[PDB]
Amino acid sequence: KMRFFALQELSNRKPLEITTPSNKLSDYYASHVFDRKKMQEYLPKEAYKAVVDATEKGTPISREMADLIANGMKSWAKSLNVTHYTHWFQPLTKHDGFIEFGEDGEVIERFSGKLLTAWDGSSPAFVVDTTLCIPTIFIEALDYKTPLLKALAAVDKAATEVCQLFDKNITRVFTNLGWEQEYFLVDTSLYNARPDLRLTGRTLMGHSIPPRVTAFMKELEIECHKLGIPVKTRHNEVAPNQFELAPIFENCNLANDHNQLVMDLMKRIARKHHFAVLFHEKPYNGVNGSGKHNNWSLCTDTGINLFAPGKNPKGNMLFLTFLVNVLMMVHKNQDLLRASIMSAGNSHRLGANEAPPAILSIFLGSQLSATLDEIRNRTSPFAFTGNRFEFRAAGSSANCAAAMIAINAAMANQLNEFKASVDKDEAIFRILKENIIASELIRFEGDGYSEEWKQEAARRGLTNICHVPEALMHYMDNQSRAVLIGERIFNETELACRLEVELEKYTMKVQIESRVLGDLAINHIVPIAVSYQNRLLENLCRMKEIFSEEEYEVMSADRKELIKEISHRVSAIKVLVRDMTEARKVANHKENFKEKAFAYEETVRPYLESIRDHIDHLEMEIDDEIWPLPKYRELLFT
Amino acid sequence: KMRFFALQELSNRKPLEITTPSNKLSDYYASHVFDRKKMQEYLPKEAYKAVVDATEKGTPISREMADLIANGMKSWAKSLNVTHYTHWFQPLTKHDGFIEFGEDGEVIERFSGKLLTAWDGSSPAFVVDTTLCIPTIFIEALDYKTPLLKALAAVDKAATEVCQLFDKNITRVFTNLGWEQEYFLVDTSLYNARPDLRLTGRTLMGHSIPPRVTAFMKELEIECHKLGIPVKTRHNEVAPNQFELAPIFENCNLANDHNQLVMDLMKRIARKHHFAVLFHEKPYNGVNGSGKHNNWSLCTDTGINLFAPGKNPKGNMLFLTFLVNVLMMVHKNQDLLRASIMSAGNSHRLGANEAPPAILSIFLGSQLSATLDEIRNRTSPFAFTGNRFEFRAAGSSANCAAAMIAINAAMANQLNEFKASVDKDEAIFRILKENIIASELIRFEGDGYSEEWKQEAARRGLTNICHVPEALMHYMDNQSRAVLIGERIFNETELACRLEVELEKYTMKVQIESRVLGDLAINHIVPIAVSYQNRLLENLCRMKEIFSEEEYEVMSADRKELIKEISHRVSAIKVLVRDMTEARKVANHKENFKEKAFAYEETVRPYLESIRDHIDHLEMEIDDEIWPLPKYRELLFT
Amino acid sequence: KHDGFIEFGEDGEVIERFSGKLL
Ligand SMILES: Nc1ncnc2c1ncn2[C@@H]1O[C@H](COP(=O)(O)OP(=O)(O)O)[C@@H](O)[C@H]1O
Ligand SMILES: Nc1ncnc2c1ncn2[C@@H]1O[C@H](COP(=O)(O)OP(=O)(O)O)[C@@H](O)[C@H]1O
Ligand SMILES: C[S@](=O)(CC[C@H](N)C(=O)O)=NP(=O)(O)O
Ligand SMILES: C[S@](=O)(CC[C@H](N)C(=O)O)=NP(=O)(O)O
Ligand SMILES: [Cl-]
Ligand SMILES: [Cl-]
Ligand SMILES: [Cl-]
Ligand SMILES: [Cl-]
Ligand SMILES: [Mg+2]
Ligand SMILES: [Mg+2]
Ligand SMILES: [Mg+2]
Ligand SMILES: [Mg+2]
Repeated sequence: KMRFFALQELSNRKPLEITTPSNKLSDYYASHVFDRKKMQEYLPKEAYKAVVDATEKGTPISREMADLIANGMKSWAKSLNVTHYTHWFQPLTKHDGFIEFGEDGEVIERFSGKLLTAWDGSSPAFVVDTTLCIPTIFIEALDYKTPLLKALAAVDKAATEVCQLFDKNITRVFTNLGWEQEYFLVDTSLYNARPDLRLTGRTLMGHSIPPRVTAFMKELEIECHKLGIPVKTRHNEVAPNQFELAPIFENCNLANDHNQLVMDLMKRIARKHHFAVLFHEKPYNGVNGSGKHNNWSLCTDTGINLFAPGKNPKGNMLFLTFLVNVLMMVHKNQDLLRASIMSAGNSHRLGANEAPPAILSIFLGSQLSATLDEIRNRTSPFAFTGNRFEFRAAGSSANCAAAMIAINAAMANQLNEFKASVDKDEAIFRILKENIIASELIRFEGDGYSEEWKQEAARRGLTNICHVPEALMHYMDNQSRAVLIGERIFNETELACRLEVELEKYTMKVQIESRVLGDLAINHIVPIAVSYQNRLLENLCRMKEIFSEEEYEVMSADRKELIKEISHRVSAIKVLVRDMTEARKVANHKENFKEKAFAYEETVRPYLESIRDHIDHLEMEIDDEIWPLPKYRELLFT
Repeated sequence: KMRFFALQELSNRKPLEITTPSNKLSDYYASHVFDRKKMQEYLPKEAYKAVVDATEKGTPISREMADLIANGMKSWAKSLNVTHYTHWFQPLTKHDGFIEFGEDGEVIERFSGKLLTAWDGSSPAFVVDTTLCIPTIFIEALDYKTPLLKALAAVDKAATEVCQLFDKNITRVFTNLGWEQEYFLVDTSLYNARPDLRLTGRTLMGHSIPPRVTAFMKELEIECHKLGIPVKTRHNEVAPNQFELAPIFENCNLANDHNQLVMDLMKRIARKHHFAVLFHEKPYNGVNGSGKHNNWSLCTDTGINLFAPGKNPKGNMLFLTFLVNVLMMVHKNQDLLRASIMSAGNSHRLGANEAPPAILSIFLGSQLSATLDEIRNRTSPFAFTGNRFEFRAAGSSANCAAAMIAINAAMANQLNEFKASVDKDEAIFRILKENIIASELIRFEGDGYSEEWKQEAARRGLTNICHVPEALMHYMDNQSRAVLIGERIFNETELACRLEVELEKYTMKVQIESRVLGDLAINHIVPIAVSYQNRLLENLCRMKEIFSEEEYEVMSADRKELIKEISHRVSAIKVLVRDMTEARKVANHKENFKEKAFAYEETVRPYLESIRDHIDHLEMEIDDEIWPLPKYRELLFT
Repeated sequence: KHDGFIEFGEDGEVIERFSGKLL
């Protein structure tokens, strides 16, 4: 009765009108970001030279140079009528006017440099609907930025040093991250009419470019550009109502920050367009999941993709050195990566419709492949896609950082290692070949889902872990620690948290899913089943008493059966839920977060599918006239 | 429930207001297309002379000359405010902004010549709502263009040569294709509240120029002219809510590309006018299906319809020549054509309401006919219509290319063939005389739907095939091969694949139909049926105790029987669906696509009608007040 | 049946024309 108010609701939905600032991008791209182009303008001759010396790998920022900046910074934002400032920061999961009483007692607006939990001098401040946002690092380390920043640092020092063995120059090596954002959209109305979709982000049940949308994108993009994020492409995915959008790569940290922000933008904007953006990795069951690829590469300060072969690759010894290296890292750090992308949501995705199974294994592709013996296809975790590697394992909701923090530090180590080792001008070839032979195992090239590879790799010793809890545990696994704590990225106490808070999440997520599905079953689904069952009963009940037993026996036949069928399901559900409620109960009591997790993945998680199977069947039986929830057919097209 | 929210929805539907750019067509026609008229304008004195030499049969395009073009192209696209570019291409049944980071750190908009999967230097790029499109191919050939092109290439040379025997000149011979698009419209509102239709594109069940619409064509037409499709006509068809719309013949390729987009252009504009364009060959059962005619003809650079008789058809030996020739092609390549237009949907179409049966046979009509012995009514696949032939067989949803690929390549062959023979200045008459008597069997002129012919052909050896699977298989039969794989059109594998993906489709389509129907029945129809039945029962039940068994006997009668009638049907259905679901189950399991096809055609496909038959009766019985779906009577009028 | 006057001229450019041949 509300589901329909939804269908009828969207019968008419004039797609919003947009605009487009000027016809020249250059006119507004970055319009809303206090970037150099503008610090040079608004900041004092000196203060500016300082933001640079600081961002020029050097720093630090004087409490003096701060106010120097901060003041200039505001002056800019005022040009946008911003009236509040805030420390923007993504934690492992506040607006202030400038208002201030002056000496003379009169009120004034002021932004003290004393307000930079520490601003990431690296990422420019940006403005969103009257609010200056200062990217900062939450402080162990309760955020994501810090861990990354460090991870990225290590990678640099490391790769730079190892770069020395060639072109003596090369002061430093940067990390470029090009991400690809996938998602689904649902008309808000329909969405609300589906409680499991709200609250869980994914349908917990259910039997398996439009103008409206275009306009959504029309805006999103503009707003992104203004925000500095360089959105390059946008197209719709394999599944219904699924779409992607990717920008041009950017020094990892920024890239990430940017993506993070984009998700924000998308949500705010979507709502405005009477849509709901679904970022879960598996919104609808039985249809392409959503993923977030991470195209990784390492540009050196003197130039050089450092991952780009190009003409006679056997000659480009530098490249060879790095490629083979990556190989070792991906290989030597399987579990670590698979952990940086595992999540209650992603679990539902990887290992399926175009989603890499939890089995890391690089793809070099014939050409470069055989070439490695001398010493582009998806369906696989890592993949050399040409002058860069693409890491598909990542979920679509995850914060890139995680995946990067791992991959990068992991690489950092593997490098600093290759270096020490290759220290016994012609040695390289020794270690290089030593490593190629060493990796081998890790390299693959075919149907990554094929039952072929399922064992074909298990044989090589390549681990395969589906269970989130387990898969996660490996954060504390010695090898990982060697990389994480090794490279001074985390200290015991920290890594400890990380792993917990991570398990913590999973546990809750799995819980809510359960909680919801339980209530929805008992409160929404069942009550209907009954209602319909009555329809059926009232039928026989009368029929039976109007036809000769003979007639009634043959006419009621099937009907009578279905009633049984229904009564069966209902009861079944009634139980499963109870039992599940119990499971959760006990589970919730395991005196140890670490166990609590397993408890769920172990005994609770299972019911989710159990309960469903029934509901779904019921959906097929009951009258479409009724049936509380919007049906997939509608969530996907109607 | 919704079926009414529909009738009510369209009680008030103001037909949109259009405009009309200027009053001088010449003003806005081909406005959004980067045609030479404009290349000359935007392109450098030489870079232009290059795109011309390219499309002057010559080519190729320099990576340099590309960028040269590529840039002028943008300079233009901007005057229209385009901001994205994409590769427009029709694969076997994608949006980048110009954004670019400059050397000097600042952002620019750039369109590298490096972006021309290979552009069809031929068909001009066109702009559509801020998005520039570049017709391209899909390189094995995973598209339709490539083939067609190759196919057309052959026909050119192959015909230029034979042409040589006469007027020594004649550099080449072009192919003109004048299509004719048919369709149906349904008020979106009704549509949506009719699953089968949305999803299957055609009603799976159901018992058997308004302002709103004019406004549609009003806009549809303008947008075409702005785009270069020279739409010349638009009138409504034989059935309700059906309408044609045809352009002025253009070189087969361009002709095609145009149509192929007009399909898009329509679907877009359509929604905008609360309509849904139904391109399926047979939306509604029992009323003219939609078709797409292909008016073929060959012009030789030095003029000449080459299919144009004119005063004294004996003098025109060239014509006579070609005529006879085509006559052979249509005869010698029967099954090849039939397969180039066979499709799950079209199956429900041809061989009926003005649609040619699966029995290829030409039509010359008295005049040219008897006079062809000296050595226009529809109801017929091919039909010489005067200075051109008309290929009625084609479905209204197909990609003209398919039919052309055959037609042309076939002709190309049968032409080159003639040239062989006629190699022994007067000989031609020998060969021509041969083919004439040789074709014979293929000419016809009467009621093609006639039984006197449905058999009168079988005698002549004229093949007749309905079952898509079968009819398709012939793509592989050696004759076809001789022409297709023969003329460098497809290579052994390719053609093999084409037949695969083709069969693939058929199977998918048939499944989704079965899928749906199954649900709509059990799920939507049945439940109502019961509801009504109760009304009937509650009637008898009560009256059975207020009247003398005598009276009750006489009054129950009918009622009682209908109750039976209904109970019969609903049960009947419950089964067929079951049985059907099972059939599919199996079919689905045959290990080969080729098998799966015949599987459906043979045991799943058959059910669609069985199940239906009942539902439709039930429709007639149940109370109009109820009945979930919009009635045909409503879908075709009000 | 509705027909625009649309028609391709010799020069290839499009023009609108109504031929007496239509009466
Ligand atoms: N040198 C590079 N370094 C990092 N990322 C890159 C580099 N070159 C390209 N990329 C990224 O490759 C990604 C390609 O995205 P997309 O085309 O949508 O998916 P696929 O790469 O699977 O086609 C983009 O994010 C692009 O920025
Ligand atoms: N010389 C020609 N070459 C190709 N197509 C042509 C030629 N002459 C006419 N046509 C096409 O004949 C078609 C006639 O369409 P129409 O009148 O709607 O259907 P019918 O041909 O069934 O009357 C138009 O598409 C026209 O362009
Ligand atoms: C077609 S795909 O590989 C599909 C990816 C899949 N949806 C996933 O979740 O990884 N997307 P992309 O075009 O970014 O490669
Ligand atoms: C009415 S009709 O012949 C179409 C007849 C039938 N609906 C068909 O699809 O061939 N249109 P046209 O103007 O092309 O002759
Ligand atoms: Cl509830
Ligand atoms: Cl709980
Ligand atoms: Cl349904
Ligand atoms: Cl199935
Ligand atoms: Mg994508
Ligand atoms: Mg990708
Ligand atoms: Mg027509
Ligand atoms: Mg016709």
